[PDB]
Amino acid sequence: AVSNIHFCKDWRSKVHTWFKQPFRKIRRHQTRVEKAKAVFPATIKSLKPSVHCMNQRFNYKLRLGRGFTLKELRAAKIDKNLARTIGIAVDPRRKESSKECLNRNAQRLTEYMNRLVVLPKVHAATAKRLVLNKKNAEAKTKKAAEIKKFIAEHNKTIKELKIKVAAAKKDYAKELKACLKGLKKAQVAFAAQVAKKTKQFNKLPVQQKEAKQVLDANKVIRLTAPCTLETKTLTKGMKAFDAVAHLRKAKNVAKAVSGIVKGQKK
Amino acid sequence: MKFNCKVSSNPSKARKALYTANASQRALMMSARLSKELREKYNVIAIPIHKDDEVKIIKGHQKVAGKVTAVRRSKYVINIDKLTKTKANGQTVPIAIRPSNVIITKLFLNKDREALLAKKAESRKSYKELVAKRNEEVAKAFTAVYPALNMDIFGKKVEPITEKKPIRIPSKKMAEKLMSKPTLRAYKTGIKVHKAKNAIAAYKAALAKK
Amino acid sequence: ATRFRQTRRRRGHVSMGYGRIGKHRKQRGGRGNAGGQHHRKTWFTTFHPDYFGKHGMRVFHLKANKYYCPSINVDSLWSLVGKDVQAQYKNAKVGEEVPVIDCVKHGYFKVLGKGFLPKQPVIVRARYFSEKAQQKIKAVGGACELTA
RNA sequence: AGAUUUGAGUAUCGUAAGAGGACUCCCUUAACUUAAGCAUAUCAAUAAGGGAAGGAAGAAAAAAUAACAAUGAUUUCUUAAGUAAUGGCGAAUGAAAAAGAAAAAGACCAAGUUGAUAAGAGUGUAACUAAUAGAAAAGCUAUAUUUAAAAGGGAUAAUUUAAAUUGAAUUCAGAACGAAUAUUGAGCCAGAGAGAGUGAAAGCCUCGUCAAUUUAGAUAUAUCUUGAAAAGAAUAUGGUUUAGAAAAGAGUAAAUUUAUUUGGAAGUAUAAAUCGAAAAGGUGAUAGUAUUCAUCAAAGUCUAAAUAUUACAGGAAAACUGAUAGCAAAGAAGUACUGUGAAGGAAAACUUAAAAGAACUUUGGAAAAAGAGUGAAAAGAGCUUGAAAGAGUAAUAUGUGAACGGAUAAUUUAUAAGAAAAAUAGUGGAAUAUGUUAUAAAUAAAGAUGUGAAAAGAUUAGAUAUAUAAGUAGUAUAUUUAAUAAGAUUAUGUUGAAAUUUAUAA
RNA sequence: CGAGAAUAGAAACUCUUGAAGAAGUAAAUUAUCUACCCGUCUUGAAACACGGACCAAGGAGUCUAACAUGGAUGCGAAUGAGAAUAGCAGGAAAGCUAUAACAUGAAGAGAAAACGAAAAACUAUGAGAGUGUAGAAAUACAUUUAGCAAUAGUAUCUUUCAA
RNA sequence: AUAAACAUACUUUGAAUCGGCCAAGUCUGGUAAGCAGGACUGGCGAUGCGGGAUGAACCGAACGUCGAGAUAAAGUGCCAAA
RNA sequence: AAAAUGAAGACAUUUUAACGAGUAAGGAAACGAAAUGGCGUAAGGACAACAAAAGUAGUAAAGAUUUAAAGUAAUUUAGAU
RNA sequence: AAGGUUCCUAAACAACAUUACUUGGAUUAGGGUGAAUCGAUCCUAAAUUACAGAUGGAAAUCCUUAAGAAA
RNA sequence: AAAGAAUUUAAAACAUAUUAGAUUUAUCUGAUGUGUGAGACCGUAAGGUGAUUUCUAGUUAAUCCUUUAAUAAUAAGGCUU
RNA sequence: AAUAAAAUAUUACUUUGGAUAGUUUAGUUUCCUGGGCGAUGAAGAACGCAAUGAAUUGCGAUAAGUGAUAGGAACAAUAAAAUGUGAAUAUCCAAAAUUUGAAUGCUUGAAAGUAUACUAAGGUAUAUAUGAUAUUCAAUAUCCA
Repeated sequence: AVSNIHFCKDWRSKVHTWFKQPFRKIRRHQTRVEKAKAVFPATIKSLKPSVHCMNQRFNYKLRLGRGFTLKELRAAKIDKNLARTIGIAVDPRRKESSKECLNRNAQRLTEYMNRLVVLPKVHAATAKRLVLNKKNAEAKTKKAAEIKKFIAEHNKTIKELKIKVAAAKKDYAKELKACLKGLKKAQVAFAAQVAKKTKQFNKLPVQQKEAKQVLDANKVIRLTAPCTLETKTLTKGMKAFDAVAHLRKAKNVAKAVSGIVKGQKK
Repeated sequence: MKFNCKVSSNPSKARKALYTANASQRALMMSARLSKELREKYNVIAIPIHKDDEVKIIKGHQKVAGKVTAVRRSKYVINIDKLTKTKANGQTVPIAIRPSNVIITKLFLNKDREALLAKKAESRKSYKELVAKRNEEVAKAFTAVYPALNMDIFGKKVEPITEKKPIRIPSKKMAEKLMSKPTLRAYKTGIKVHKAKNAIAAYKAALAKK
Repeated sequence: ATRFRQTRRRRGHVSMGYGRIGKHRKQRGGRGNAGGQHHRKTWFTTFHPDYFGKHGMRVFHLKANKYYCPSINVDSLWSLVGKDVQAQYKNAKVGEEVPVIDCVKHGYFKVLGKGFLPKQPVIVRARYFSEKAQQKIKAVGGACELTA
């Protein structure tokens, strides 16, 4: 075998040896511990998006990105000026890539805000926010009395249909054709009725609780739910669908655009 | 084992610090033990030696008792007026003695040995009350698990377990086939030697009975 | 282990196993692949007969991710879900639930047709398919799906 | 004369220089070497020469990748990868996006706007200023939403750094030695059996070591006080009457040529000569024009963290060397010594436990010698041991132009093998052999197949409490309420191999 | 006279020397036979070929990186993941654990575009297993059956202008 | 016909080597050469032993350490066994 | 090389048969019937008086000089000083 | 000029001056160099080197009164 | 001529219309609006309709591969001789 | 034929030499923490200082050491003196710190020196480039009575 060894230069001055490796671990770990003691939600490794990888080789996988776009913050009802102060990464450089990316990272932020517990800026019980919460507490009781009447009268026609689907599927696992059709028909009707204004910003969850200290919010909010075995019903259409000619028609359509343009100028 | 990372367990570095130690650290090194009469009066084990003290040599050719006439810290030795040797032409020269071969039998306490002895005495007591608090805490845990026993069992004789329950394991047949020749030959010889010793013991017992 | 080298066995031999007539000198015909066309031409002709020359067109910047396409034959499709699932849906046919093999989710993009499939209906989802791959899947009573 | 511009002298308060340069940022067109010659190429951002820095430095917030179900400052590690590419396409040279981690942080000038404009600038200070990316000022306002009187002081606690203190258990007994730590016997401590010293080998003689204490120094670490908890202020989307009806980096980007460089190949980067933009434009690495598409918005600045280190200082370790070894240097070693100079550059460890380093007599000019004495022992300072080469003394043996070696015997010397004992015929059987029993021990099971329990959890459906919430069973946490699916782990039945081989006592 | 065979018969000893030194061995000398200077280049050196005055200590196939064959080892369509890195007890350059990016392999041909493997194979000789007879000690024949590895040759299929 | 089962067929990995020299019921150039160059085989190199007094190649014959015999080349007046 | 025996003896088993010259060069370790067998230098991890004081050592270590013994050899062992 | 205590004296002869030495430029210990007038110091010769200026990527080079609000 | 549901709620680019202001220059700056660009087929009645793909018959066009966002005519590079 | 003077060989003892063995206050490598110089004069060089010192060590005309704070009875080769009313010893402290050296008033060869100002002798300041402020000036350079 023809050898290709690049040792004709002074590799002896190019040799890097890793004798410091067992002490990088001790350095980084100790500093990582020191950060947690100083202010624990700083080593919290502030929350990050769920963004797809690039190229067709990786595009089916999800991974953490850097920062939520300004549109995802608005959808989740968080001010971008307050996001950086409560352990949220913000990346104005990120262009929104799709609606599904906008929806998925909007769910991530809403779930994070529910698990979030912001302590008062001033530890004293005479803090203005704590006082303000007492002042508007009676208004919340009136307001929350209306938030419950809604979403208890509007999402009731689908709840029975949704309940019936679970019961019918449970009975099948022990029909679904008409059970799922009814839910689908109601869903389109529901989607036709929403087509009206919601608050710009939500409230910061502020209270006084015993400090349970968690070193990262990214490992609590998982990127991807575990994958099960998907199963599907065989129909006559699935058998009929001939996939090869769809691939070859799609390829030949794109390769004939040269012939179309050439024949036009003639 | 030593768990302090500042101190070194290197013999060469230990000797170098001994040769190059200053006078302050040389005084605290040349210490001698108090005698029974002095130990009972002061409750102090050992103190650094001093001139005009009276000591008693316990190791060496001559176990004389004299007075400290010279505390030579550069040589790490002391001198006694009673241990001398005649230097041929007639004059006598003192014989150097290591301070760890003598015990003090009469102090020379002017004003600061008195303060040191009081400090040395209270340190002994303060540590004793701390060890007592630990031992009680250790004993309080032992009576919580074995309420019928007392801690004095650890200082008395121990009776071994004489039960000899054997275990069947399907590897004892392979034991002889899992040793190398050097350890197999030694193992077999130990069996042969042990058997012959038992044979002689059996023959002796038969003669003794008969 | 330097005690198992040949130097320990050649102690006492003058030449250390390198010859008296032809000594062990610094070089034996050049440094590296020197003389590829002059005196080691019989070596390159014998053992690397296409070493010198040019073939094919240059790709100034090759996008090696565009050629990535893991492949799986038809006979290996059922191993993605295991034999326990394979026997569980063994007696299925048109009308009821049939397992879906997500080739892409397992890292396989193209499905090729080689060997024989078990006689059970199955739904194969992948990015690319071969002519004989789809024929064998359809001849067994199954379907093919596209992705991406 | 006076108002400015420009340039000097002097005075005051400061600033630069030099050392070091291991790591960091750069300037410069080395050659030996490889190509079996050699001239491009390689050696090679390599040697030497030169400049500038800090505890790190450099870089850093897209005129960036990609063509995707797309990402998103910089830096460093893994992989891509000896791959694309470059090359007398020879020898050889050779990246980067993607992907996985360590760490994470973003802010400013210029230009534009506001102009009863603000001791120094009006040739302009100051204030506002960007991804819904035509901003910018004054006053009203609606909705969400953030919000204790900041900063600086004082105190305690916690986390750390250093110093000091403390820190167990035979001052045990016998024998013997110049000497006990060794040896014999009897004990004890141990969160301490790492190590050093001690006439000689020590867990218990000293110093330390394990567990600790105290005192000082910081943290942008929390609490309480100063400190009132108010007035207000702040973020974003609107409406309203005025004010205004913009800007976005020029000898720069790019172009022709030359030279170096690059994996970058009809030009990747830098520089020089010439030329030189914009009602913008750059990139999509095969030159050109056109039409679409995608993605950024150059020509000013700053920015912690992850990273490097064989200067030097302080420490800790070692399957490293043990005085021709390891640094050149284990002693007054970059010393002695050489050279006009740049520069070159060694050798040399050990008496004894303790100098107790002979001390007085005789001979000799003296050095010394012989006695004498010290010491366990001269080990006597040219001092632990003391080899070979070379000598001297003693003992033994041999002999005509070499000597040595080998086989075989003779002579001389040395080494060196032993205490039992015969035949026949009265007693006397003694280990052992045979087989008879008794005992002891060892030696047969790999599996297969049934029936339960079960922790931490998962899902689903309710309840309570808290927070936040008006659109396809709200969401999240804590405690329970039932139910289904599995469950690591785990308990116990059935099934299925003996009858031999040694030792012991008659 | 006499082979085979059946039947009966018979072998246990002497001398000398040796702790006053046997047998053997060693050293020195003598005597017969025998013996050119080692290392190296070379067709050929004891060579009038070169190095060697003598002695002591030092003294020369090693280390890092890529590939291949081969012998022992683990796992096996997977192997490795002591990739970085992240955790655990113990205080630790040691040890243990991380459903994981990737490396090599499971698919091959083409410069590239574009593609991407069965007639559930065939033939030949071949490893092994039985039954019977006999020699008669082992073993030697007759016959029934299976045909793995290996080699060679066939159809069939993927890619290439071309296998 | 004769021989051949520690037969036969090999596969993989690799060392050293390709300065040669001698003999002859052989040849070529040359007056000739212990010269130069070739065909076939055997040797020396890599090889000691017995004989030719001595010798790289000649003749006999190839070697673990020994004892006893029959031999080979060649010898039997003495050196020297006959 | 072939037969026989084979958990441990021991001398790397027992028997029979054939063989043994050699420069350059090769035969790494392990492999019970062992796919060559061994000696020596130094360091690291274990083992070394099996009954609770467990290799040797001031009743003389290492080293040096010699005398003898074992081994074909590399070398090892012991005595005396 | 170069050397550097070799100068003088005393004690002493282990080493060194190719024998020896009671001698010595050798060992040890002391002592010794006095300037208004002699020289250096002052001036300039061949020549040499600064601030500013000029040149250079750099180290640095050139200029010595020309280029300077300098001397 | 023969088979053919197509997967399921959070949205911005602006081609524009139509207005509120400013401007004269190669004119711009906000907001309102529909489509674009949208995809849950009608079934408890057997299932039809229907995008999209297949075969056959004429038509016009392109046709060795590449310059890696897509084409074109030039240019350049590949493959065989 | 004879000699063993010389020569040779073995062992014991002694000698020249320093191998071997035992040993280490020295090195080498890796890792952790820092990476803390200078016009307030650094690093380097020179000279001087101990009761008896030549080197070396420490130090600077206050000299092998001064004050202060800790520290508790020594040093020693030989004398002295001091010393629990405080000896050794330790130091990121205080005072002090000669001639030079970037070297910086001018000069410097191995050069001895020397000018001015302020407070005879002593001590300070005065190099080059440079920022801000103050003051004095120069040029019709632009206006201008």
